[PDB]
Amino acid sequence: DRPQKPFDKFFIDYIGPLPPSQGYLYVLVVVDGMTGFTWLYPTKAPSTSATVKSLNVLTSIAIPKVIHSDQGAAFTSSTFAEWAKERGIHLEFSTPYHPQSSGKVERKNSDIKRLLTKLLVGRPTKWYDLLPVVQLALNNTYSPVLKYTPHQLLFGIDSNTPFANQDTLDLTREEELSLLQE
Amino acid sequence: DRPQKPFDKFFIDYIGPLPPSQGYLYVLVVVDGMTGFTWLYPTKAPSTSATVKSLNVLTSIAIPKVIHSDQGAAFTSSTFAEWAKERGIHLEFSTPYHPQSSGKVERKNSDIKRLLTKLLVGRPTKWYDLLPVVQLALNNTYSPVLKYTPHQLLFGIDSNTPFANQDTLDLTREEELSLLQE
Amino acid sequence: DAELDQLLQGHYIKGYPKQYTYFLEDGKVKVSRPEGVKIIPPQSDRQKIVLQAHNLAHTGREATLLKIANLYWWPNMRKDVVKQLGRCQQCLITNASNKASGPILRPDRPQKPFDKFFIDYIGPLPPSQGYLYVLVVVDGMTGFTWLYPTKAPSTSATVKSLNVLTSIAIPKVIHSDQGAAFTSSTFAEWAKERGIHLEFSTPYHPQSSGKVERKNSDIKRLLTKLLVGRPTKWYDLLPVVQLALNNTYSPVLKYTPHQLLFGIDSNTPFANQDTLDLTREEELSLLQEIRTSLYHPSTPPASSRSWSPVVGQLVQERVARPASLRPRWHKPSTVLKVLNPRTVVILDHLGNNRTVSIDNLKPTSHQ
Amino acid sequence: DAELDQLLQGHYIKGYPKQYTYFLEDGKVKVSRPEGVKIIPPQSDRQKIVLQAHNLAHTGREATLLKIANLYWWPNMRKDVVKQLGRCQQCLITNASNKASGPILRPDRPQKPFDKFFIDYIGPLPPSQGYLYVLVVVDGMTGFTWLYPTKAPSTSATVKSLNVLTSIAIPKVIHSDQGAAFTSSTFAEWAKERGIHLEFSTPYHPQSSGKVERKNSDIKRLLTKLLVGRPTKWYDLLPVVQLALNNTYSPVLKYTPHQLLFGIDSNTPFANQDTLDLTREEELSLLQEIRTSLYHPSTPPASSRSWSPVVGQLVQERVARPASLRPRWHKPSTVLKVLNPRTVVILDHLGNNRTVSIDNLKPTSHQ
DNA sequence: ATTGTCATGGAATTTCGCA
DNA sequence: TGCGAAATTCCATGACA
DNA sequence: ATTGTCATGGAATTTCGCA
DNA sequence: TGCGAAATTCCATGACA
Ligand SMILES: Nc1c(C(=O)NCc2ccc(F)cc2F)c(=O)n(O)c2ncc(CCS(=O)(=O)CCN3CCOCC3)cc12
Ligand SMILES: Nc1c(C(=O)NCc2ccc(F)cc2F)c(=O)n(O)c2ncc(CCS(=O)(=O)CCN3CCOCC3)cc12
Ligand SMILES: [Mg+2]
Ligand SMILES: [Mg+2]
Ligand SMILES: [Mg+2]
Ligand SMILES: [Mg+2]
Ligand SMILES: [Mg+2]
Ligand SMILES: [Mg+2]
Ligand SMILES: [Zn+2]
Ligand SMILES: [Zn+2]
Repeated sequence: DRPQKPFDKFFIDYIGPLPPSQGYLYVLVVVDGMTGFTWLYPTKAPSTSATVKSLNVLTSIAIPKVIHSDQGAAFTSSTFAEWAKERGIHLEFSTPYHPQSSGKVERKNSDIKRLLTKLLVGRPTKWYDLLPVVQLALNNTYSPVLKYTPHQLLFGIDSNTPFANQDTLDLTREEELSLLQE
Repeated sequence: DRPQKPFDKFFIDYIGPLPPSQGYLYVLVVVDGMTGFTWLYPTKAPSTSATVKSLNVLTSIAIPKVIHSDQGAAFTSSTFAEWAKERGIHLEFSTPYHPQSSGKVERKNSDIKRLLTKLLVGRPTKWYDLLPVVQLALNNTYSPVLKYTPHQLLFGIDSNTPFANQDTLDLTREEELSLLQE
Repeated sequence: DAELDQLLQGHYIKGYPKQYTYFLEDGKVKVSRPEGVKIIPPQSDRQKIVLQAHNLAHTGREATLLKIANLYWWPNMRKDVVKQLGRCQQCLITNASNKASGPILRPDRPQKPFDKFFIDYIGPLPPSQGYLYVLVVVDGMTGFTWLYPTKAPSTSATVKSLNVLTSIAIPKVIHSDQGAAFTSSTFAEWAKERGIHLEFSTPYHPQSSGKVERKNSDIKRLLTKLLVGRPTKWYDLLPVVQLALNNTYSPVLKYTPHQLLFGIDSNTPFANQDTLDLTREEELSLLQEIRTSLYHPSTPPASSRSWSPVVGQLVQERVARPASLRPRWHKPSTVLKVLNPRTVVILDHLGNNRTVSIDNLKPTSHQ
Repeated sequence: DAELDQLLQGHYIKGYPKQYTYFLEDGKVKVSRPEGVKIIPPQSDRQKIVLQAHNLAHTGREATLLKIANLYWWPNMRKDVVKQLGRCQQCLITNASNKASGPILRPDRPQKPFDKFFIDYIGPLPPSQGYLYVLVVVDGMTGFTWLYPTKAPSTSATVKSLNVLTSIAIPKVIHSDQGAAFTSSTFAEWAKERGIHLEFSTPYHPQSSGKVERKNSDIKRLLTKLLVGRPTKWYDLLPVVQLALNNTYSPVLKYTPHQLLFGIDSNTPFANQDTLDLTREEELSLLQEIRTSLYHPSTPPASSRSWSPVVGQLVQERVARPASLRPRWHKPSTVLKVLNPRTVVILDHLGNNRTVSIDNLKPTSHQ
């Protein structure tokens, strides 16, 4: 059997709705299944249109063999199916109410949802400007299983912005208080 | 003694006043003393200004060592003397009431005055347009003394417009009648 | 399909080397080559495959093959690749040439003054006394130049200036580029009335007018020096520059344009007095031999990858003013006649006969 | 005067050959030379004579001497001629150079991706969806290119586009020409905030950005081909062209910019499957050796009349946008430091320290 | 149915002045 | 019959929209 | 304080297929 | 061990405002 490789499978899903930040409400999360590399695209809706518009930017850099997602409406539409067929992308869906990904991807999506919350508190409407630095952190996060960051696995080099001093990823007692009020 | 050469001496004089042709009344006649080559410049007055303006065009092509003329006001002015001194041109005047030139130049000026009259009749106000072709005729007129035209003596080549069939240079009985009426 | 059928059972087919194991896998004929296992597509599918690989980025020969070689193999792949490159219209009209033009010709200097005039316009220039352009007339034999300031590069301004110039002598030929002032019917009438043959440079090729173009450089270079630190009032300097350049020595000729035209200097500074004791007839005799013994350059060596035009060859003319994101070359055309190794007549992209320089041509690639 | 006095009575003076009869005629010292009788002016008058002959048409060495030689002679005339040529300010700033620049350097390819970005703007282009320009970002190591349509070549459009790009990785160095968008203080702040060193090309020398400039050619060439016969709606084609060029083989490298960046093709047509059985760690190991063994060109042979800069040499900087009839070169300046055989620092014509390319320099003639 | 040109200044080569 | 230096010639370089 | 680059297609060179 | 042809490499050419 062929060893798992980058671009073999992209896991996509929507995070939201979120507080409005410069007119955007959702975040399309794309994770490479092998490297754990993450792309974050802000959208205004969890729609096929917004998904195609954001994946057209990603698929102008690299095209995955397979795109995996849940049975969300934006992904099971006939428009999105034609979009994937036009690019030779096989669509693969998890069973409804049974989200299936991978251990690496599950933990990666966990880190994303937690890391988004830690920086949402205090500035819940300024996360659009922070999406660039969030991707850098996620893609330069040391993976304990593979002993390499997603950046190193994707490019085969060390990054010019290593993230040794990482955050707690847990809400401090003060951030926890200023969140229940929101 | 040095043999006579082109540009050694330019003989200048004014012909006019003439019937107005496109706003010009006079003709400044410049003849090279050695070759007999003739330049015709139309002016609006026999003034130092008009002479300098026309000789500036000629002296931008070739500068004579000596300019010969009669004691006309346009030539004996201090302005024209300074103009000649600035270009290293020696001024040389004939005695008043004793016009002195050369046999070749005298006969050349004769041909010019006669050739102008022959084409003035019938079209006395259209001679400005004819000055180009008059110079070609004068400068391609065979010289009996030197057995070479002024063009051949100046350039050392034959002209692309030879003038074998020349005019009578005499007024026909009909041109003579249409001139006394004018 | 039938051709590939015999290959699977071990039969030999010309073009397919026998020392390879041709097998079938997943319904596709494959082969175990040193680079790896490649799919051998049927003959009927190879044109579409080369087209898809080329159309990715409209790449040339090697960059297209390297795409196809990642998946497929068949006898003489580049032959099918080059076949599509020569049929891709977008590549033929957009790609740059990689063959230089042949070595330039050095046409013989006109034997006599006034045999051929080279005329051209300089401008637009800073407004001086209301004038913007300069008509430059260069005698091909002598280099003697006349300068005429005009308000526009128009036929009327050309006629008025040449009427003054032709007062001194009429030229056999007047050479000019194909600008509007010189190609107008009015200018042709003016030249025919005076028995002057109008010679025209090939379009968009100022090298052909190089005689007067090179004089333009000296005119502007001298005007620039005289105007250093002063406002660009160049109108009153045109007579100065005309006289200065006409009496300037050419270091390779050892003569000034004035000397080649008249055989004797006028009352200008540093006038040569060598022939002062000779007569005018002896001077013109010495002048006629000087005009014939003048140095003349020869055709330079051709570059190692030049091309020369052949009758019937497919060539493409450079687009004159190509718009943004538009091809730089016209569709292929055929060479009708080869006038010289640098000038040809082609069947134009509009259907006409066009006389063009090979500098504005490229040979259509892939024949 | 006293020097010439001894020469008339037969006494020898160094520089004047004895085998000539030096006499006096019309109050001027003369000599009978093979070319004819020439006037020997006193030492005190020779500077003015060379100046008058040169000022006729601001001619160079030989064309000036040929004027003086028509009348005068003295020991080492060209030495006095060259002395005036080097002191004529109008000639020094207007004349073209006759010495080519030294051979180009081929700087080492960046060892790793994201070590150095080359960025530049293309435009203006035909309005497409309201966009006029294209920000082009080329990774120096891989050639992998990102395209960003903008409405202006502004710092704000550069920052907004690079913020999206730097979401994937932060580069060590960003190289760019000295356009307004990249030299603004706002752009320097944006780069310092992210730990990016801004490297700037020498002014008016796009060769230094040749990495991204050469990619600009391929972008426009592909856009032209895709727009043949269609209206120039290039906005929707930027993603297509970006993906197409990033996956286009370089025939000399045998790899695509995508492959040099990722070590494996994505789901694009004709994807290479050679490393399908290797693991990702084995793939990256093979990729790291490929990135080091890439072909690298060498400095070409210097042309037969090139010049290399030396500290302290008088050089002149090319004028950027020379107005009509204005000099093409600045006044002479001194080479302060030679960074490489193609780059120097000079004491600017305004008094500043300017880092310039020798392509925009000429050595001041006559020392 | 038409075509490069030539001023420039260091370098290469020749010529000059003298023996 | 040859030397050193000056003079001449050579010619690559670049710009004429 | 900084530096040319590389797709292109005929040609030159090497390699392949076979004996 | 060498041949003819195909495959590969070479690299001058030109254009990126
Ligand atoms: N570009 C010109 C230069 C120039 O670049 N010089 C620079 C130059 C470059 C290289 C060279 F070695 C020499 C040189 F002078 C020029 O000098 N001069 O004088 C021109 N004069 C007229 C025109 C308009 C030509 S046109 O547009 O009128 C053609 C109309 N029709 C022709 C027939 O086909 C249909 C169209 C352009 C130029
Ligand atoms: N001409 C440009 C080309 C170009 O010609 N390419 C053609 C080209 C030619 C040769 C080559 F081998 C490569 C190449 F791309 C270009 O590509 N790009 O990208 C440019 N980009 C910006 C500017 C403005 C520069 S500027 O005016 O802003 C300078 C302001 N200050 C600087 C400091 O000193 C004070 C003035 C010009 C260009
Ligand atoms: Mg979902
Ligand atoms: Mg009088
Ligand atoms: Mg023109
Ligand atoms: Mg021109
Ligand atoms: Mg730029
Ligand atoms: Mg550029
Ligand atoms: Zn194509
Ligand atoms: Zn000067």
